[PDB]
Amino acid sequence: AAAAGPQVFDVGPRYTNLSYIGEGAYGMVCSAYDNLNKVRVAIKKISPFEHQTYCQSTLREIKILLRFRHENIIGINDIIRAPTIEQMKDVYIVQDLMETDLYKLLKTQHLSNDHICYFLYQILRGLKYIHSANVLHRDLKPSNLLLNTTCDLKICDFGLARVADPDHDHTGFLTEYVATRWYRAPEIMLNSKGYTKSIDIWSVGCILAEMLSNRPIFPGKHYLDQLNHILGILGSPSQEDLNCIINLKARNYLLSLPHKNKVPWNRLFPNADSKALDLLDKMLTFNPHKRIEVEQALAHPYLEQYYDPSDEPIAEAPFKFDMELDDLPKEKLKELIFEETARFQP
Repeated sequence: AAAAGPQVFDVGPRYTNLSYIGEGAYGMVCSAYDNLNKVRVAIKKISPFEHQTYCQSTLREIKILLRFRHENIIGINDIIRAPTIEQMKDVYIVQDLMETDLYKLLKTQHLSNDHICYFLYQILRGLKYIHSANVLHRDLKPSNLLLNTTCDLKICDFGLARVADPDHDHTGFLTEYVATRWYRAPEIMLNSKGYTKSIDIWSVGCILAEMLSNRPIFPGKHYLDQLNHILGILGSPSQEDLNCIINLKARNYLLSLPHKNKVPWNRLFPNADSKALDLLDKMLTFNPHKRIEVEQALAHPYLEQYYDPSDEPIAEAPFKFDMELDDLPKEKLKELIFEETARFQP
């Protein structure tokens, strides 16, 4: 069994010429030469079976990525595991090799307006498909946007993804959340479990702002600081928007804060395209009910060079129902993972 910076990285007769590409979630990542297709590919070794949290993110992701087929969403090309559940200690996920991601790119490169527009287009194109499947990604951020050398973009990391559940979105004030702080919508801190599509649009608005300036727009250090960052730019919410918050504790918290006026987008982003800022405004709307939806965003004038609804496909087979993974033990998740990955066995 071949080794890499060991540790074991054994990917069978198909994948050769390994090179260690750092680490990721639950193990090591390498590129490899794929001998069937004669391309280099990315392979993630996943060892999740000791922790039920890792098992859930692994299963969730596999089920979703195997069902989805879209240009702007990373595919699973192959899955390598032992032929029996008993012998299966690890799973290897094979995906297209993408050179970089938007987090790495923004660390050193200024994007032209043309690049911002095309990246945003592809983010929203992929998101349209996801949302059309009744799925929420829930952790959109620059590092989950993979890029190649020709600017093709693909959304990755569906480990926190869920079937949309707007009827069950309500929760109390200061309910703990798992997804990445700087990209969390204000309602997550107030009254929302993040079970509606509007959570993802907020994250895209954060990403757009980050592309415009190469810095995160709302870099909170903790929970209420995240909200204070947001309120620092958007200003105090209107009485109408406060009235939509029925949660007394959340509403009263907002009423306790000193009044803040809106910081104009064109003062924050003086070099930005005006149409970009108009779209940004509509994505970073405080009230999630008033926030633009994915298809409206696609149709916004900023994206008019690319918008073509006939070439912005939707899912054939949406996930109608809640997957019921939260309430399943490690061992059971491992059995489902085995079944889900059977398709790739010779």
